[PDB]
Amino acid sequence: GSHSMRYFYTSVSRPGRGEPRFIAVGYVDDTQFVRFDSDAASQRMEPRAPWIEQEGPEYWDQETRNVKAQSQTDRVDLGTLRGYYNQSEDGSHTIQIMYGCDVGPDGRFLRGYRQDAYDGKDYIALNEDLRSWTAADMAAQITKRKWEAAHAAEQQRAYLEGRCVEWLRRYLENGKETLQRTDPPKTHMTHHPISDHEATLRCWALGFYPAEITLTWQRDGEDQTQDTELVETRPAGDGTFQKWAAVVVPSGEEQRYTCHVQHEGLPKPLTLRWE
Amino acid sequence: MIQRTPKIQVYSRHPAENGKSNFLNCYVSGFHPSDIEVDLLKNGERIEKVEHSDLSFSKDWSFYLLYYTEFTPTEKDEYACRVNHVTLSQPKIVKWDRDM
Amino acid sequence: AIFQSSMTK
Repeated sequence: GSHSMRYFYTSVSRPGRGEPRFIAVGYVDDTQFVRFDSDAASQRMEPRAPWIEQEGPEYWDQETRNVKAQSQTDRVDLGTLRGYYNQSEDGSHTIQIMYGCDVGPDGRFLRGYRQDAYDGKDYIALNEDLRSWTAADMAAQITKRKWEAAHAAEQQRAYLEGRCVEWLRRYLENGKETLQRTDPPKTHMTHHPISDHEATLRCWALGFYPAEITLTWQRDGEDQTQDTELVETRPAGDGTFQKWAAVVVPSGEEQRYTCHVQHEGLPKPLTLRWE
Repeated sequence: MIQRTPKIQVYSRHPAENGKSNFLNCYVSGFHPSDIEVDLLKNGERIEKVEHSDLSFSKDWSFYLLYYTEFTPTEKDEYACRVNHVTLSQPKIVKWDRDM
Repeated sequence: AIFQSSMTK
């Protein structure tokens, strides 16, 4: 169904420790396909997925060229914001930039966005309409007035609705075997006595893709969202994902509690329960 | 100057099985600033060869990283993740509970 | 691929 391409830029000043570190990473939905590391030896946008490697030399010359320029801009930006906030050249600060486009089943532009942050906090974001900006504070306001006069939103827009989707469609096609598949979650359940009086039921879900998924526990057809442990969805590392949800129940009710798996990768929701 | 502690999760890629090669994982996320020391441990000691994923972040701006190294389980061996962050009074040690 | 017109702040 829906698809997206997102890029993430992180710059961290390092007073005394030399010039700032600039790291970049490209994601097509839940798959990273490229990266750039101002510290590495290559100094080239590098591939991080099989399907993207097939792009030719001029693609990589272009990405490295455009990424270098992007890091130079964030390097000056780093010293500029230090001033806007009257900080010393002693601490290390960070600038984060994330932007991308979303397309629906027919690969037609759906949503587009761009947001920048300073020291983990919002700085300036492009509005939903892709025509104006939203500044977080007075320092960000300086940048806003300028970007509005320099027509920055228009360049961002022409890209989000244009090349951004153009490349997402080409990526979704050149790497179908990875990007368009849907790996359903291989379920399973475990029980661990806590005591002769209580025990823990853990609902597993490994090797699934995309990451989107929902594990929920129920009391005879009643969901219990406040006595159940649930961890953050995590990367197995092979490209797939995993997750589990737990619950603590009396020594006699392990047939009153059902766990439901839901993932676009499986025709019908699962209703696991111990035995 | 926003400071956020990292959530740590220690687990294997594939279901644990003695003798059968696998990968040890340490998934740290939700922290800020970016700096972070992470080591994977084999019986209190530190596993030399450990690769990590490229620095990225979620929408709330917090960073997340994945560390991993090849390993083959054994009924006897104790594996764990050691994370250090400016947000920690000291190193946080999470031991790998396979079954779980 | 990536955007090539980011302006200084």
